[PDB]
Amino acid sequence: TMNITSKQMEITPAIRQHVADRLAKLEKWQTHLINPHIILSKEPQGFVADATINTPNGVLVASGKHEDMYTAINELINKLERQLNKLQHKGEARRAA
Amino acid sequence: ARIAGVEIPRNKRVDVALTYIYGIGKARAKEALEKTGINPATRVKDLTEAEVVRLREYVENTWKLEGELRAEVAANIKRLMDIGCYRGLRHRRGLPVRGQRTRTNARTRKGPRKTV
Amino acid sequence: PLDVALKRKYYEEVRPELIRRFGYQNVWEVPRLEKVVINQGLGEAKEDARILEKAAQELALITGQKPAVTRAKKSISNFKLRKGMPIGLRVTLRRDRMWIFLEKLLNVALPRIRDFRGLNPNSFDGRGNYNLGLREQLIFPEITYDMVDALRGMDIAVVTTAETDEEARALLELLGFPFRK
Amino acid sequence: PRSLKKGVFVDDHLLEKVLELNAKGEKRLIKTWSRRSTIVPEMVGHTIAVYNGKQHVPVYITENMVGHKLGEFAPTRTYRGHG
Amino acid sequence: GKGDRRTRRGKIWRGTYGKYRPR
Amino acid sequence: MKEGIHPKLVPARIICGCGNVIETYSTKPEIYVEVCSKCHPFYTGQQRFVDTEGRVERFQRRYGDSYRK
RNA sequence: GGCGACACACGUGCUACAAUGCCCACUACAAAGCGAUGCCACCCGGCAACGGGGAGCUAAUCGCAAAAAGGUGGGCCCAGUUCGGAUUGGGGUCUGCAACCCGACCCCAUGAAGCCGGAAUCGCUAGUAAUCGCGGAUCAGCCAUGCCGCGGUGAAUACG
RNA sequence: CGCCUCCUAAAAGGUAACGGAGGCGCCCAAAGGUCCCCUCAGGCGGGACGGAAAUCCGCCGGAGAGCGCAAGGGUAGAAGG
Ligand SMILES: [Mg+2]
Ligand SMILES: [Mg+2]
Ligand SMILES: [Mg+2]
Ligand SMILES: [Mg+2]
Ligand SMILES: [Mg+2]
Ligand SMILES: [Mg+2]
Ligand SMILES: [Mg+2]
Ligand SMILES: [Mg+2]
Ligand SMILES: [Mg+2]
Ligand SMILES: [Mg+2]
Ligand SMILES: [Mg+2]
Ligand SMILES: [Mg+2]
Ligand SMILES: [Mg+2]
Ligand SMILES: [Mg+2]
Ligand SMILES: [Mg+2]
Ligand SMILES: [Mg+2]
Ligand SMILES: [Mg+2]
Ligand SMILES: [Mg+2]
Ligand SMILES: [Mg+2]
Ligand SMILES: [Mg+2]
Ligand SMILES: [Mg+2]
Ligand SMILES: [Mg+2]
Ligand SMILES: [Mg+2]
Ligand SMILES: [Mg+2]
Ligand SMILES: [Mg+2]
Ligand SMILES: [Mg+2]
Ligand SMILES: [Mg+2]
Ligand SMILES: [Mg+2]
Ligand SMILES: [Mg+2]
Ligand SMILES: [Mg+2]
Ligand SMILES: [Mg+2]
Ligand SMILES: [Mg+2]
Ligand SMILES: [Mg+2]
Ligand SMILES: [Mg+2]
Ligand SMILES: [Mg+2]
Ligand SMILES: [Mg+2]
Ligand SMILES: [Mg+2]
Ligand SMILES: [Mg+2]
Ligand SMILES: [Mg+2]
Ligand SMILES: [Mg+2]
Ligand SMILES: [Mg+2]
Ligand SMILES: [Mg+2]
Ligand SMILES: [Mg+2]
Ligand SMILES: [Mg+2]
Ligand SMILES: [Mg+2]
Ligand SMILES: [Mg+2]
Ligand SMILES: [Mg+2]
Ligand SMILES: [Zn+2]
Repeated sequence: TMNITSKQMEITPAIRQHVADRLAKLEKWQTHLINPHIILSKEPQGFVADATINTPNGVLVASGKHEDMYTAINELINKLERQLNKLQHKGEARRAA
Repeated sequence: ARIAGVEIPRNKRVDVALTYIYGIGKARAKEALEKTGINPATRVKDLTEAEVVRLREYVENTWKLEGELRAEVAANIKRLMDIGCYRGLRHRRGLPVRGQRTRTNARTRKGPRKTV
Repeated sequence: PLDVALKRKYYEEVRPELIRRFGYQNVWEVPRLEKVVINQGLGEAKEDARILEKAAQELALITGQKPAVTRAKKSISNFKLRKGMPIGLRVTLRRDRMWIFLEKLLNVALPRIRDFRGLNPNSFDGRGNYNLGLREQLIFPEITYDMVDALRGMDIAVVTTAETDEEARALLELLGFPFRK
Repeated sequence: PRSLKKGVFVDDHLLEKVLELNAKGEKRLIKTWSRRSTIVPEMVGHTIAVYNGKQHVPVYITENMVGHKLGEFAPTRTYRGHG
Repeated sequence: GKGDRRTRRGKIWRGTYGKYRPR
Repeated sequence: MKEGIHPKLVPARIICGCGNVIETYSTKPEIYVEVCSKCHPFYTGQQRFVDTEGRVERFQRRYGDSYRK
């Protein structure tokens, strides 16, 4: 299933559940989210949310950064959505000719 | 329910068929037919009634078998679970007993996966 | 009637030891056998392959006596039980056939039972009758591994003129009934 | 297990207290950090507090538990499941 | 197969000897 | 007894493994069994087939005594 | 004492689900290495792990050492089995001051899942892939199915 | 809104209200005629799978069961099987 790693930090089951609820935005596209993996970590300037996810049509790899950790998580999602919507529709572009 | 309480398969050889008894493996298949002088290749369907009762008798009076072997194995596991030793606790939980790791695998003692 | 060993054992050995141990003043007071009732409560032949006749051919081999159908008193939803369904076999054994069946029961059948420990000593009526139940039917000498498909047991009621458990305990044991305790 | 050719191991320092109690008409609660020591019939009936790394666990010794080690009776991991 | 101690092939795998693999 | 519905009881010999022979009545004239009451271990006294063990445990072990006193 | 925990989840592997296979007995053909409280010939005891004797070798000499697949012959007969070897009971060996947590190995018995694997995904272009065994470092021992090497047998396919 | 049962209904019969409660508009080729046989529910104890209750055995048990369906009456010295 979905795995969450908190590198050199400690987090609560509540925060892990928030991440799972935010990753659920990707379920919109109705494609298989295969072993999604979120890495959470703290730089000196703020938090870093990493993610690697494979789908039937490719991989999603994105990194979000921000002072506020929930915002870094959201920036991660925004980058992941635009990658997934690309994987799902790019092949449609050259139907003609 | 011939010997020794298990209707051992015919059509197969005697050394094989004896293994279909709780307490008789390959090692005791070689043993029982050596004492009673029977060709281990002969099929159970071709045992002479003398060979049967000869093979039946030695088999039952020498080793603890089916029912009584099951009772002792249980009674040994029971008392381990009663003196409260470490091997006893692992039997009181279904967890493994011979030092194996449980972070992964251990599905024989645990059973198929219990989803959360 | 016939000359059978268990019957001869009742009259020559058992009756005197009973009179001895209890002091009966009348020959009719000493306990005796009334009947043995065997009952296969099959029930797995409800609306299922109600060709339980396979079992009827088995009890008839065991007893020498064609058993009789028992039918459902009422209907039972949870058992899938409609009133009047055939759900058992009861055969009543008296006189010579009773003696012949018990002779093989004690000598042959009971020793064949898996991991046999002896009959349940507390299974007495409270009023001088005994009841034992069996799991398989290969326990009896007339049933061989070939002819039998499924495993079916029975209930066995041993009825007795003794008025008390103690007297019926004495009669049965002296006949050869093995008791664990 | 331990070679039959060698002996039945008891730390000998724990064993001293066992026999000194048997003589005096035992007993008193024995504190030990000897999980490695075999139970021996001279110990039957006593109660010995066995260190599991954190606490000394008072364990009463009976007839049936003689071939074992003292550690088998003071488990070291507290665990009550998940959930 | 190789995981079966009670056979020669299993003893070759482990790297040991015994009744089922003599020296 | 009704007719044509009952298997006829005939004189019968049952044969156990221990040479025991039983002259009784049955619907098979000759029968073979693996065990009878003349040789079954619950019947024939405390015939403990294999394990007339005792226990044997626990102090039973006795290997050995050389630990000092 | 813990790092070896265990409702779960992923990565890497080992062994398999059998007949081009499994088992037994007999019989060949390597390379690279390691080895003076070390490697151990050969003898004896034990079914065995191993133990007691005891020769040789500062080692192109003596030893680990048998290579395995293969070859010969025999068993098995399509079955959860003579497939598979997990799990557990009982009994032993050895290292070690000490194998409870928490060692490897032997023996008896137990004989699980597994009938070729969804979405998805890895490797490999020639002595390669596949398959078979051997050695070494670490090391009292060993959880090595790992790693670094060594040879045996030996393919398929590439339009583009 | 017709029909059935009980109550109201004042111990014959009958007796009203937009009084209190329920049912019918079918069914059965046996669930009918006759002859013969049989006796319940329930409680306790005993009995493989088998349970509160399947089927078996024993003891007690006048009718509390049953009688296709409401209710009432009737009923085993049968109308019940
Ligand atoms: Mg996680
Ligand atoms: Mg955390
Ligand atoms: Mg990065
Ligand atoms: Mg958006
Ligand atoms: Mg067996
Ligand atoms: Mg381990
Ligand atoms: Mg562990
Ligand atoms: Mg008389
Ligand atoms: Mg009683
Ligand atoms: Mg009576
Ligand atoms: Mg039989
Ligand atoms: Mg195998
Ligand atoms: Mg007539
Ligand atoms: Mg430690
Ligand atoms: Mg670690
Ligand atoms: Mg989880
Ligand atoms: Mg998985
Ligand atoms: Mg591995
Ligand atoms: Mg894997
Ligand atoms: Mg592999
Ligand atoms: Mg080395
Ligand atoms: Mg199996
Ligand atoms: Mg299966
Ligand atoms: Mg097998
Ligand atoms: Mg064990
Ligand atoms: Mg250890
Ligand atoms: Mg197959
Ligand atoms: Mg394969
Ligand atoms: Mg695919
Ligand atoms: Mg290339
Ligand atoms: Mg292979
Ligand atoms: Mg190697
Ligand atoms: Mg090493
Ligand atoms: Mg009118
Ligand atoms: Mg009126
Ligand atoms: Mg009135
Ligand atoms: Mg009136
Ligand atoms: Mg009038
Ligand atoms: Mg009105
Ligand atoms: Mg109406
Ligand atoms: Mg009629
Ligand atoms: Mg009753
Ligand atoms: Mg009852
Ligand atoms: Mg029951
Ligand atoms: Mg009942
Ligand atoms: Mg009534
Ligand atoms: Mg109605
Ligand atoms: Zn006999």
